[PDB]
Amino acid sequence: AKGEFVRTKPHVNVGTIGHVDHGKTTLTAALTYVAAAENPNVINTAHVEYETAKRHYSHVDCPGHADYIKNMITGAAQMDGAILVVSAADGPMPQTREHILLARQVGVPYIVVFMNKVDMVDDPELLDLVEMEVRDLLNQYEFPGDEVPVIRGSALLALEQMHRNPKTRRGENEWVDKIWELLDAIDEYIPTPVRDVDKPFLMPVEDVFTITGRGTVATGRIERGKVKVGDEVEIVGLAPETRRTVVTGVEMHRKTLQEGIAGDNVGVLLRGVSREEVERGQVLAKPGSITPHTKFEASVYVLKKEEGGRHTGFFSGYRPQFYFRTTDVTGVVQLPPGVEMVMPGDNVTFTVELIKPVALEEGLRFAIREGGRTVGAGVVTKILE
Amino acid sequence: MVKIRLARFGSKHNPHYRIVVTDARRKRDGKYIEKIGYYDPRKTTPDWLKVDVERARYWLSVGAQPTDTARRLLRQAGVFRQE
Amino acid sequence: RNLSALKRHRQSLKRRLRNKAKKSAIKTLSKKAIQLAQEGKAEEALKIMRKAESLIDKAAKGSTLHKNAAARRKSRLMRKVRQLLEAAGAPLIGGGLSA
Amino acid sequence: GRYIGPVCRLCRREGVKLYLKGERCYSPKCAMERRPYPPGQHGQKRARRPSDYAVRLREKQKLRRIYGISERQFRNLFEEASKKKGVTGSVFLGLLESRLDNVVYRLGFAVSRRQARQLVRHGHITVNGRRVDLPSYRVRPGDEIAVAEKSRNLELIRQNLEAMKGRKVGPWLSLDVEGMKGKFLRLPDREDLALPVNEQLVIEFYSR
RNA sequence: UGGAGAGUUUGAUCCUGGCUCAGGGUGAACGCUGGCGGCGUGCCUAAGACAUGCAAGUCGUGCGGGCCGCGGGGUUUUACUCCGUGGUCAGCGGCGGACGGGUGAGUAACGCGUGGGUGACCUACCCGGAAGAGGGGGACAACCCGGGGAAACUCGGGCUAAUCCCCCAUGUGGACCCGCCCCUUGGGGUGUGUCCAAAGGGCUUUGCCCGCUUCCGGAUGGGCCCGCGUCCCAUCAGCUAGUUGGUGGGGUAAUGGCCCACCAAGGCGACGACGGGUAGCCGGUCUGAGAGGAUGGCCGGCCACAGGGGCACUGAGACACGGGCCCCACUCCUACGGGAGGCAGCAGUUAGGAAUCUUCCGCAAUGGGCGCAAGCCUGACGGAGCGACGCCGCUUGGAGGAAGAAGCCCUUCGGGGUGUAAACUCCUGAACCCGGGACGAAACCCCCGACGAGGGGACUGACGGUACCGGGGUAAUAGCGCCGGCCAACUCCGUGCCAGCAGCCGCGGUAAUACGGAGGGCGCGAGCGUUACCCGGAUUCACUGGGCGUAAAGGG
RNA sequence: CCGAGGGUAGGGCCCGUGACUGGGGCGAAGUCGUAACAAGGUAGCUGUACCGGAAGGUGCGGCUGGA
RNA sequence: AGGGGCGUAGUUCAAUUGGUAGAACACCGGUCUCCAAAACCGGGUGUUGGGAGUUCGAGUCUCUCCGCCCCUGCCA
Ligand SMILES: C/C=C\C=C\[C@@H]1O[C@](O)([C@H](CC)C(=O)NC/C=C/C=C(\C)[C@@H](OC)[C@@H](C)[C@@H]2O[C@H](/C=C/C=C/C=C(\C)C(=O)c3c(O)cc[nH]c3=O)[C@H](O)[C@@H]2O)[C@H](O)[C@H](O)C1(C)C
Ligand SMILES: Nc1nc2c(ncn2[C@@H]2O[C@H](COP(=O)(O)OP(=O)(O)O)[C@@H](O)[C@H]2O)c(=O)[nH]1
Ligand SMILES: [Zn+2]
Repeated sequence: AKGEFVRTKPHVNVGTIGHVDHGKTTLTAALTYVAAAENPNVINTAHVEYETAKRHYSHVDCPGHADYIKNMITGAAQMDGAILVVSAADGPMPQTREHILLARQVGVPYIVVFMNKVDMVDDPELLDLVEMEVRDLLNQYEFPGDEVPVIRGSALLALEQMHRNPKTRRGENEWVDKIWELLDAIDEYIPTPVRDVDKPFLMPVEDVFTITGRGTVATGRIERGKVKVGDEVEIVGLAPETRRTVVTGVEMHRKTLQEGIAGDNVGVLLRGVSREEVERGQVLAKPGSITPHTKFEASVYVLKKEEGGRHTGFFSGYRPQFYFRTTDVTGVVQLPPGVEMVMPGDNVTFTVELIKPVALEEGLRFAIREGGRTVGAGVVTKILE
Repeated sequence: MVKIRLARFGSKHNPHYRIVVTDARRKRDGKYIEKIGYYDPRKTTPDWLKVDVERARYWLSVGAQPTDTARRLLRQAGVFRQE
Repeated sequence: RNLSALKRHRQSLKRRLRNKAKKSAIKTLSKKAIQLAQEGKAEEALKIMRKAESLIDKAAKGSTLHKNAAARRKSRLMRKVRQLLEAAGAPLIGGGLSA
Repeated sequence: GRYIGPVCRLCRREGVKLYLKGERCYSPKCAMERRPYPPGQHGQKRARRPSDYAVRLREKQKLRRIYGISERQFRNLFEEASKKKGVTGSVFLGLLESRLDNVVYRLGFAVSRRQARQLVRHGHITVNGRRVDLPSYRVRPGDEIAVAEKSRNLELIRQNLEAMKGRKVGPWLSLDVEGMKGKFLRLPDREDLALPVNEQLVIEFYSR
């Protein structure tokens, strides 16, 4: 009573973004019903999907809203492209800029804009004046805002005629079709980056589950390489020691996966491990590839105020939070002597010791945040300890 | 009934059996009414099979059902060769 | 969800009736016998008692009684009756109890 | 495992010179021949009258160090030595002599015990036909120990088998220097083993 | 064939006496560290709760059908689908699911151990012996059809077969009542009366193979009973009405107050009754000079239990681990009237806990159930996996190499030490590479000979392309403890009753073999320490093997 | 008829806990005395009784483990 | 994962009017001593949990982060 999962169509995962109560989460709860009428036969991020007749997709609908950044982020990096939902009411608002800003600090490429809440008083020069503001906004942020497939429509209205009949096709209802313009919008534009399978392996942990009868399962997106059933793996990150285990199971969206390739969002049942031994941040790789390290001499470029960063500067002994793969830590900082003058916009290198061991490998990227804003990004260099 | 089988002794990858007359309902290596021989299926010793007779035949002359391999070995030791 | 075994419960119920009846028969017939042997009806006494005895040993045929269970039920009859008649009656029908 | 470390260091310490190196530990320099005293920063100072305990330890260690056996096997062999009928002193010594690698060294072949071990660990040695690689193999009566055929032309087996012309093997072991054989005629005796070890003490060490 | 003692009461002594250490052991756990293999071995706690899958079935040569693929048209067509072969879904009958596998909750008791008793008993299949297997009759499934229901399924009408059921006969024999004889608790013989048997199935066909019926005997496995033995509290001392005995019944395979009427007034207890606590018992295991003490995990024997509890039905055997009925608590489904469920089987989850594993592969072997057989089923079992949890084997190299590098450490500044240790030179080749590559498996079965004895033939390997063998082949891991005495092993610095150590004695208040670091040393080594618990040492509960004037100890 | 379980009621045994209270042990350098140890400055000890901040005092009898 | 809390000397508790932060009892430093205890003199000894932020100054007011407590989440 489980069912296998067979590969055919390429795999790509994406997520929604916008200002709190707007369009996402419900747009999601619709784009799904569409790709479900013909196939397949039949406060916390919600990993789902849909299979258009053209490609396989894994949708990450981070609850959004403020306070939910630490969670917001860990999901943004997991995607190749995002669906910027915007409403016809208040239009582009605070947390609509905020989510977009983050998207451009996570490397998230391409953005698909879908205007929702259009079913509210059709203002002539509005659904045409809204797109204006938007595009301008995506530009105040350097995004390619000027080639984004902007489609409109009251997503949900495409659902009333779905939540009463799970057999609605295309064409009918200028809404439940209206949502195929956003599909042929992601089908196009937003590429399909190459996921390398010639590398060791690595799966940053996002969430952890205790599946009854089977044990702990680690969900995550693949960094590289591949992992099938019966492969030895190591859990690098947090914990006092790096424990080794054998992958006893792999699945793609609650469906048996026969072999995981990079880019895939897969759950991993590790042989003999407690829900208390695994946790976000830490990664799962091949015994031998990469290890744990508390100190490093990474190259960093402290953002400029005029772009979010600090507008003052820190003195050696500043404790910020660094974001690796899927989590965030903390760490004291030591300057390379005399350099006790690292202020805004500057670009240098120094020492940092996280008070929690985490997988570091020299060549890995990260960000730095303190006081509610990305104060700086960078990459790591050879480890000290 | 009261069979005539083999109980596995020796150790892992080293068989060595004991030709025994146990009540069929016991466990293979459980207790047993009597012993009448042994059998080292790997030969490794010039005497990998040795069995009593006057007693083998006794149980045979009283309703003791030998087994496929058991009966084989019995035979091979001239148990049924009536002359 | 299930297996053979059931085939055994059904038979169970059947055989249950099969001798449940044969049983309560020997019973009502054993009663009637004495219920007369103490009356004086020596004649029509050793008559049913002769039937009883049948039904007893007959039940023994199958999984209903067997051995002494049937043998015993017999004595406590040819003893219960014989010792009920010699209380002023004399064994008429030499059909059943031994002269 | 079988120690592995400075040895002409025990040559010293135990105070009774030893040759666990063979060639050199036989020259005008067994280490002893230049520091007949214990190692360490001290090594050469007033020695307290050794505790009745210390004495036995020293006697055991002496004996055991002579072979290279680990404490585990040693004691082990000693316990076995106990049950067996007869005097433990004699018996236990005998059993110490049967050790293949030991016979290997007690019979030319290897210059040192530590080298008689590597020979058996590598196969070069053989017994009654089939070769044995266990140093702990326990040699019995009438078993000759021949070298192998792939070794016979080895730069080592030469010289070491060469020092065999003239020299005579123990009174309980013969030898075909040409066709590398040599049997184990019978278990060695207390006397034959001219060993600087007071067995009865070593025994007493295992009482308490 | 077997016995070792030390530290510590004092200024000192002798004695008494306690505490502590050195030795073994463990289903272990914790710390540091960790290479290989073999054989072992792994929920000791919550008998807590559990998702999945799998742990018991098989026979068509017992019997009648459904259904699909096909000899080939029955009639001359697709209508009697008759017939024929192997299949196939359930049904009916049968044998087995009462063994094997789990667990130790309960139990201080004939539960167990040991020795016996049964004239007081049972025992399926297996053996040897005796005699039979003849007339007859009938039902309910399955299936057709109608019906209520969400489901699981249930009800009604009607065919129908048997190795299903029933009636008569035959009586070798057997059971029962009464008489008699032997005998002695109900055993064995006998006579009159009564009562009781049974199935046909497959071929190769007046004969065989498989079954059937009754009796006798053998086996094996059991029931019941009895003597002796089996933990702590006496601050538990008296307990007892089905209680103790009787008579006649019920009951049972069978003894018995087992259960019941009626009668008698008993029965048990310091030789420890009753009560409380704890606990499954044993072979054995650990320790011990022994006598003993401790223990009862893995294996084997017995017992008991199957979520908690009661009860029967079937049956040779169960009051039945994966059968049934009911109450209860908790799990889930529900179309809200009723439904399904029990991992102390195997592998796995979770909780608890200092802590205890793989949702693995194979019926190849051994064993098992059913089968004429082929063969099917079998997490019993055979194996592989994981953890140094234990034991055993093995490796991290061997041989050369200075009145002796460096660095570190001491130093009476000359030197001493780590040290043949290194580097360095020859040197064998753990791993790993290529090729070869098992034993475990010879029977059932087939042919010859009669299917008997004996002789020949064929299939069959989960572990595994593993072990093992040949050829190739690089120097390739070291740690943990301890160094005042007991107890093997000493120097510098730092510290200054601080920080800390500590099994006992005790170390630390500015020169500390006792703290912490260093150098060096000692022990052992893939291990080494720690904690817990048992024996020893403890003749310290003294039978072996002690004591009481003043040390504890003579009762006023 | 018996009967699991469920009730109502009263006993017994064990454990947990309670304001407050009794004494006990232990705890580098607190307070008051001075009982005992040398006729320990009134020989001590003791059973008992009365009394007293406290050790203790006294009475009656006893012991020598007091001259 | 997301709320709401508490963190001040050595420990128990104040300044919550935006002002280098104090009381008590400890402890420490001399003196006396071998060293302490007493006794006499003399000392705030504090990462105000971390780090940043507004600012003339933040213990008090912003944000972020660490540990602990509480409520509520989580079957690939
Ligand atoms: C940020 C959290 C986690 C990051 C994780 C890691 O980041 C990365 O290390 C990444 C590597 C480059 C990284 O270091 N990111 C770290 C950093 C990266 C920064 C990059 C790119 C920039 O360039 C300077 C880029 C955004 C840039 O800014 C501009 C935006 C300015 C906005 C001003 C704010 C405005 C108006 C505003 O209303 C506003 C607001 O937004 C927030 C709050 N209140 C406000 O009122 C413009 O949009 C440009 O595009 C990798 O991606 C890793 O793989 C990762 C994903 C794991
Ligand atoms: N009128 C209108 N209502 C919408 C639209 N999209 C969502 N809704 C409504 O907005 C509310 C839900 O917001 P939600 O989908 O949770 O947006 P999120 O907060 O971004 O996840 C509900 O009332 C939806 O029916 C739309 O495009 N037009
Ligand atoms: Zn030497």
